[PDB]
Amino acid sequence: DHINLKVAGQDGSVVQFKIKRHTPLSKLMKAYCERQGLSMRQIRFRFDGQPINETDTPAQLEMEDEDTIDVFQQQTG
Amino acid sequence: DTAGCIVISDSE
Repeated sequence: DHINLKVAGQDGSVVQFKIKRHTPLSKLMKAYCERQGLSMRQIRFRFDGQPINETDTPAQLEMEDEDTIDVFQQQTG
Repeated sequence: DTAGCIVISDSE
């Protein structure tokens, strides 16, 4: 089946991501970023307080249903 | 409030 992940915005908006455990989280970052209308290099994704790479998967990070991912912004100096 | 639903499919 699909694993329902959750994204918690810094404003309060909740985004539910319906993806599979074999499905790379890379598309997750891009999909959300596309909706924001910005470069993926401007934001940062964190899971369990650790930054996520473009080579990680839900089944690789031992993620479960309702797992929330944090989305921050990079410092512009 | 605001709720967003995104579904991504991967093909291999």
